[PDB]
Amino acid sequence: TEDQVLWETMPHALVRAADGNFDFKWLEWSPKSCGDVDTNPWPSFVGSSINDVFFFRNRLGFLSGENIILSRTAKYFNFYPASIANLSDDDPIDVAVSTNRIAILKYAVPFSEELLIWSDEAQFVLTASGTLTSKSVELNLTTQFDVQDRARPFGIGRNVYFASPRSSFTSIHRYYAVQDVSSVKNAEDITSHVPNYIPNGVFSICGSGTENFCSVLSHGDPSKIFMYKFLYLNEELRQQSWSHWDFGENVQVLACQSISSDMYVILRNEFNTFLARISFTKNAIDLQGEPYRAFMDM
Amino acid sequence: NDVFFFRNRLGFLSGENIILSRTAKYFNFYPASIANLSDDDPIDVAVSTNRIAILKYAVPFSEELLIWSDEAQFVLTASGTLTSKSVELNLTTQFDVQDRARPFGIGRNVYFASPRSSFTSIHRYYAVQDVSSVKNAEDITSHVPNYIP
Amino acid sequence: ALISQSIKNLKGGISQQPDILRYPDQGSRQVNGWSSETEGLQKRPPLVFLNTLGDNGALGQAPYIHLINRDEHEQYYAVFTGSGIRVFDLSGNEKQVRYPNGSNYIKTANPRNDLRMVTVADYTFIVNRNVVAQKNTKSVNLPNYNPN
Repeated sequence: TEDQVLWETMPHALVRAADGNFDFKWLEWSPKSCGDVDTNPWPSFVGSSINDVFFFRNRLGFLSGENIILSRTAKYFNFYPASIANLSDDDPIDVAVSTNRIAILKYAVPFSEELLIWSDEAQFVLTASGTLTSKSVELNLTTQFDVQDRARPFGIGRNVYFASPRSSFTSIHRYYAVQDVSSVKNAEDITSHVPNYIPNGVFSICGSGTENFCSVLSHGDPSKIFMYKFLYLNEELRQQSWSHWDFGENVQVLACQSISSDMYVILRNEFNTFLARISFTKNAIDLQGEPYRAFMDM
Repeated sequence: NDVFFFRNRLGFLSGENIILSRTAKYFNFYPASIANLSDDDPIDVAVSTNRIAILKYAVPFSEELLIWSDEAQFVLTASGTLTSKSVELNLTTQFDVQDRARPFGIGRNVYFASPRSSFTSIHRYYAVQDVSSVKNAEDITSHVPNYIP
Repeated sequence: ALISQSIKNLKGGISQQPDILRYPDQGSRQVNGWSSETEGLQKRPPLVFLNTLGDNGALGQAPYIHLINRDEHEQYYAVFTGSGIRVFDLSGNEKQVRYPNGSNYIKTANPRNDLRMVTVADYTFIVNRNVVAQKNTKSVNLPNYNPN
């Protein structure tokens, strides 16, 4: 039998050293032990593609063509049980997503208690009935909504925001957990009154729970950061606002992330590539001096 | 980062980990015998997230002793007995919380701060009425910002 | 006969619904705005400059970006160009990106459609969605082993 995966067609890593620079290492995926080909099976991602890395109850996990492959409990880089004699409740699990239709897994977002896993036409909740995780781990499909494959569903509060594939002028959807039932999910439409506004390719979804907004970049008109500012108050939403920030014409905004209340933005001119800091201060002064916080765009 | 008690077990937070001690004896982080695992052994449950979360507090709220970290919030309860090696850990509500104030509980609520840049905020942290176990965080400075520096 | 209204809370946001559909306060186009709750409708915060990065093609034509917050004094970008990785600090500097195992895994014509990065507190992980995880041959335990 063979006892290795090729260490190059597997996901790599990016670990920093104490020198300051970033290394780009492979991962030493541990050798197969204690079994055969016919009783210690290949881990059901060794003939297809991996789409995501996700952690779930001490277990590193990959998505696959249709499969979910969680690793061993104590040790992340190991997809084989310690001994195929005496199955010992910490063994890696191979739960194929059982559907009626075709669904290739593409993301994994933790939502309420569940770490549910989305794929392009349906949505799948990965929890077990019994212990933490044995070979007995359930997998069911809650809500069969459509979701674009090029944006990662980003969570802000109790919600998770994501995009949907219209042909042109796409949409963004709020993804609930409803109040009345125990465990029924739901997806509304928070562009239901503003379609024809966000062009085609949602490739990044930002957000910040501090200043309470969600924004969306797009490769259909890349000079625009499509802000969606909201404010929940007594469980009823009181502000469905939209805007779009331009940073000057012929300027491409190619990223957006936000540490607590500072939105660090790199943005591309037709000559250079910048980096910036959008601070949500109220009356404070940005740079040292500046008698009135001059609104200056650079 | 923190000391917290949970079902006769002394516990620490860590870089991302939760380390609960032995059931009868507080100052012991090792099982009595690694032959015959005996249901009172210390547990090492790493908080499994999608993103980065370094644990910073532990506040008991409704039935759960949930554990907060700076961008997400984590409930530490098990499915089965009290606490074996099988102890679950899931993230309920992904709110932002400042790292220099301890979330204080009064009644059914727990109050805490949030990192705005200047003129920060305070949030009421619910357990909602309708669902079984859905948490929520409102804003009780939503009509008074620009007041607490 | 001399009607007056007072649209009092312009939090709003654009709505391309027709005229006899809307709520109050919404608007038909809003650029560079910021609709807070108590204070009404501000000009957006003014984008403080930090250090530049390079030329026009210093990053890829459509790269993949993922911010890393490990600590309060350890913050990094990670741009996935179609040929290799650059890494920028949050102050505008640049660290070097070594490749001791060979890169051959980030090279993709469309990096944001095809590469990922999932970052946890102890490790980082990048996944190419185009490379098939191949079975290792030529590393069997015992070569032939006539079992009798």
